Amino acid sequence: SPTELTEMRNDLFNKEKARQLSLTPRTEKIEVKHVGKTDPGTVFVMNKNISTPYSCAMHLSEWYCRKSILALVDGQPWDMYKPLTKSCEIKFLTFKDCDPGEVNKAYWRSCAMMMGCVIERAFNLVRAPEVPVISGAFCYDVVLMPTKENLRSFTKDAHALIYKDLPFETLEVEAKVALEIFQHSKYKVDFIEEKASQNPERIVKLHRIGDFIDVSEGPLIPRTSICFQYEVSAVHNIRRFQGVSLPVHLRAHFTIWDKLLERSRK
Amino acid sequence: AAPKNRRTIEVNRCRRRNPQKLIKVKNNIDVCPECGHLKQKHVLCAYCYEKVCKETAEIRRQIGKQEGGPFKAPTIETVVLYTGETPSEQDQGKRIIERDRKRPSWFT
Amino acid sequence: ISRKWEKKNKIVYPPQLPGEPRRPAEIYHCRRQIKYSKDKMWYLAKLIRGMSIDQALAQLEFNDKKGAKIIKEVLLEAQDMAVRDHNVEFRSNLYIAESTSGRGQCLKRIRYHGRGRFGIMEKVYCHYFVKLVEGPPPPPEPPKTAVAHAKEYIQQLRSRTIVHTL
Amino acid sequence: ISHGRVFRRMGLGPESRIHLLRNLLTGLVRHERIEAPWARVDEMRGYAEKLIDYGKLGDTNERAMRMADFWLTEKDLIPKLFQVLAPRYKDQTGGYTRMLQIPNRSLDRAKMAVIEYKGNCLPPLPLPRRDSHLTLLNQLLQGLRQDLRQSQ
Amino acid sequence: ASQVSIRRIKDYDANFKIKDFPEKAKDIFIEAHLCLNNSDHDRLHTLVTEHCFPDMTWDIKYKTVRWSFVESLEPSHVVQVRCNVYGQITVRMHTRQTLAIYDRFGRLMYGQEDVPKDVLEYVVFEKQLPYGSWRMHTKIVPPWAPPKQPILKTVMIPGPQL
Ligand SMILES: [Mg+2]
Ligand SMILES: [Zn+2]
Repeated sequence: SPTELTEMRNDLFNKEKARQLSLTPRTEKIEVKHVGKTDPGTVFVMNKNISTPYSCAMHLSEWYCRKSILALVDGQPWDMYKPLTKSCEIKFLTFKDCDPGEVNKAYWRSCAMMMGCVIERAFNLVRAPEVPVISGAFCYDVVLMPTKENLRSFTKDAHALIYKDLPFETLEVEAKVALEIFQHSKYKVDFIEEKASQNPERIVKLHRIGDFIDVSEGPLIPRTSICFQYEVSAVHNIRRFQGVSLPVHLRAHFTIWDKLLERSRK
Repeated sequence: AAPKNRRTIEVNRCRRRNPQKLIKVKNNIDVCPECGHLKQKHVLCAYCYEKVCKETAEIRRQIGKQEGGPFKAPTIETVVLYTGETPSEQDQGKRIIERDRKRPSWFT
Repeated sequence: ISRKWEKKNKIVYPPQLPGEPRRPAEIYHCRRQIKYSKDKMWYLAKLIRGMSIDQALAQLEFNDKKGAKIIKEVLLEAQDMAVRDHNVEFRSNLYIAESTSGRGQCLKRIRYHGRGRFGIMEKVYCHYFVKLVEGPPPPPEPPKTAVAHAKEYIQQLRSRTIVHTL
Repeated sequence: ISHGRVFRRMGLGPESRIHLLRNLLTGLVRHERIEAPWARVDEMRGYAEKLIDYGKLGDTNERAMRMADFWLTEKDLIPKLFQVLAPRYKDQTGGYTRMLQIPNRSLDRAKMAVIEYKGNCLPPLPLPRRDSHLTLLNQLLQGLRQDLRQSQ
Repeated sequence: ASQVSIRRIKDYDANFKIKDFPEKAKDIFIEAHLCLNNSDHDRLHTLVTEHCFPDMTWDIKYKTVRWSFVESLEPSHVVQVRCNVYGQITVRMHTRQTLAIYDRFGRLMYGQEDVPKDVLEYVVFEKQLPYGSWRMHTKIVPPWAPPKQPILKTVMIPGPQL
């Protein structure tokens, strides 16, 4: 009964969202600062439990909303659709920066999550292995033979998911609710336990994409529309999957795309 | 040569509304990494260009103040400095031309 | 003389109830007496209709036209008034809804031809109106596909009755 | 017809256009920066190329001396030219003049550009800085190159 | 002390009392607020003078409001009163208030409609000294400066442009 399991997971996610939002103290306002490279020293007076850096981007201009991918608060990465706390500095990250490593890692994690979601919607997972960006291919092992038709179907599903355009809802939740949501797959349970043991507390970041929920570490891409190209190279050995994808504003070319696909096919 | 029949409002509208005459939309407006003043591709920025123009004008005014009258054009190179900053040991014979100003965050 | 676009900014609606939509806020602003023609102003208005305020300003800042700067200043003033007076938090969440440009009060001068004649030289004046509605811009009406044409044809063929009889 | 035709007509004749180009070249040699239309900008750049070539040919050469005396009306820029722009670029060959573009003129709206000799003491111009190498596509290409190199 | 001003007012009134002043002050306050609700220009002019009329009317212009008065706490008490001639009088009161301001369109723009807030009163009065009457004068929020209510929308304070 996978449909019932997904429905229960979505219900648990909604209940956790309601619990996190109920503690709002009648909408408490704060004065957050922004220390960027352009138009200083602008500031913002947003909320602390609902407002997100996307609101600041909208207040500034649509260019930042269309280009911003990650907001650097106190030097740490954050998502575009995530509530902020503690008034501190604000920054913006794009693909054309001096050190766009955090953006690349977030895009890699988002591509891995999308590949996992497509695999789950095709017809048991294990985790999301963090592969370097230089590897040229995001991996996503899955426990259970694929052919050209299967790869084409996966690519079509990924393209449909991208066209759907859905936001990435994030939540910083403890390990108890994380295990309650994943009380079936032992691999995900062990992954959540390890992630909780790594952090000083049981807090663990989560993600939701419509009817798909998975655990990760760093932030991801807000909207799926930012992923322009997307393909599935091949499958390797429990079974390790591969794939390549390029974001919007960096449209390479058909030749470069085929070359990258051939390089990833390994 | 003279109009035999005045053009109707419909004909005038159809003549002054076709896509060939309408302003063609352009999609060559990016965001300048400096001061974010939305620059255009293959074209320099606006605020940075104005700053460079002002700096060049100030440097030319200083040169004129140091050069004096017209018809000079010495046969020696130039070296611009700022508040403090000991002259470079390599450029010792080159005539130094400066007055009072702080090095900005974009000049070498 | 007839000033109304400036008076429309004082319209007051009753207090909305909880079970009601957000109702996007409308904006009104226009500059009177502009030393410029009307056809070019209407061209600029048509060019700036479905686009948002940011894209509109971006296109105006690179439009080799005298009215471009005037329209940019008008849009900036409208945005400032909306953020200050009309009470609006988002500055980029505004899109153009209506944009026109009618003629103004024109004068008359002489041109002096190459003979014992002349012609009236009117001083063409114009105006410029803009309506910025709150919220994001709506999507453009996509072109009807072949399925829509087939459905319309089937409906037209099915909605036909006998003629000239009972 | 203008199939394979060079030299765009500017002034009221060859003399007018060549005099304007000479004045622009003199102004550039004096200030090292001029805002002129794109056509005149590229024409003066092409002329200054050969001017610097002649200046590099040698100073004692009567041909170069006559060319410098003609193309320079002030007559005071010949020594500065010969003793600055020829020895400074003693290593280069044809990497002179850096052409860019200006948005437009606030009067009649004209396509203007800027050209200047490299190594000038004036502040630098906002050249079109290419995308950094730490991006996504750049990192992918670097990884592909590393894999191709390791293949051997 | 304020006794000199009180005697001057009682001599220029001349009939006037002090213990019966807080009631009239509260009545004038409620009437002015009800007029602001209904937007009565004449009644407002008859009440609050011009030293504060354009201060609490120009900002509430072109927008509705839903103010509602209710029982108060702590009995009123005069603080200090002092005096072409005028008569400044200050009164202290602690009344439960309910602010529900709405935008030009409506929806809401300040606070809820069923939240009895507690705010102190420190309004100054004034009167002409022929046919004048005891009317408001100014507002004194000091000394204690409590925080303001949480604004719903988010404000963006721009920095020094270049
Ligand atoms: Mg000509
Ligand atoms: Zn710039």
